[PDB]
Amino acid sequence: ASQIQFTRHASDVLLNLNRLRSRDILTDVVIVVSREQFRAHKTVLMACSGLFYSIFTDQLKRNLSVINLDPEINPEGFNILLDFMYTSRLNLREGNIMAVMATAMYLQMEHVVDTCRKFIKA
Amino acid sequence: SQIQFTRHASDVLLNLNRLRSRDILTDVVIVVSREQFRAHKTVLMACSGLFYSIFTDQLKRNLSVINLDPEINPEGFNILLDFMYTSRLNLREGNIMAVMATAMYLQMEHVVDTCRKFIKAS
Ligand SMILES: CO[C@H]1/C=C/O[C@@]2(C)Oc3c(C)c(O)c4c(c3C2=O)C2=NC3(CCN(CC(C)C)CC3)NC2=C(NC(=O)/C(C)=C\C=C\[C@H](C)[C@H](O)[C@@H](C)[C@@H](O)[C@@H](C)[C@H](OC(C)=O)[C@@H]1C)C4=O
Repeated sequence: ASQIQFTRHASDVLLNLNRLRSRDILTDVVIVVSREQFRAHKTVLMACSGLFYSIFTDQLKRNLSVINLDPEINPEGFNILLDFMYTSRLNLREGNIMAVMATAMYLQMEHVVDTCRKFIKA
Repeated sequence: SQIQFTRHASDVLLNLNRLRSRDILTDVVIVVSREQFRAHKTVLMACSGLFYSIFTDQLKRNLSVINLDPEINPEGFNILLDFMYTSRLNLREGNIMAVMATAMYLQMEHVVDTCRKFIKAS
């Protein structure tokens, strides 16, 4: 009896999820940041973000197809964090470092916060 | 941005598996013989060519129940489902032929290749 672990499977799935997202397949939510719209899978959001996890665990909010993020959240930093959720890659530049950390703190992605803090420190 | 955080994909899959066991946002029942397996369509689709084709056909895309072909055995399907959500494929001499046959059906060819090696080791 063997329990075989496939070590790039998790990477393969997340990659596929991203492919479904870029074709807009089975995306079941629109996140509204200021007034820009991002389509996403609820399940991915919850799997990465303490905020979205909190929200969608509420059996009431669970079938909401629209979510209005707080208005201090800028769309640029959100889009970067959405890309990270889906790619495990974080586009960090001096120009965006601050908007990314604030958005991450807000989404409760604390490992993203702490790599932003590590970045800050050239 | 050159750096990827490979464990992230693993966190993501770990949390999707959590949602599944809590039955949060599961949106399909897969029916295998007379056995029901709750799941998320996105995850099935990201893991199986067959599921990708089913959930991408508009006549099938919007049903909460999907029946697999009658020949498919429930023990085999349960192992593949666990694999999709954990990356671990649990093979036993008691389950192997049905896992192979079920993985072939689901067009999961790397899992098929690993079953053949186990039978050769057995
Ligand atoms: C890593 O990704 C692979 C599958 C993952 O696994 C699955 C389970 O998750 C998927 C995800 C998340 C997807 O988004 C698609 C598919 C699958 C899976 O199957 C597809 N699967 C088929 C569905 C069933 N058969 C086809 C047959 C029955 C007609 C197999 C593929 N088509 C598929 C699609 N779209 C298309 O075909 C279209 C509109 C265009 C394709 C253009 C080129 C030709 C490709 O892009 C090529 C350069 C390469 O990228 C793919 C061929 C790649 O294959 C690999 C590993 O080289 C898959 C996308 C998809 O968008």
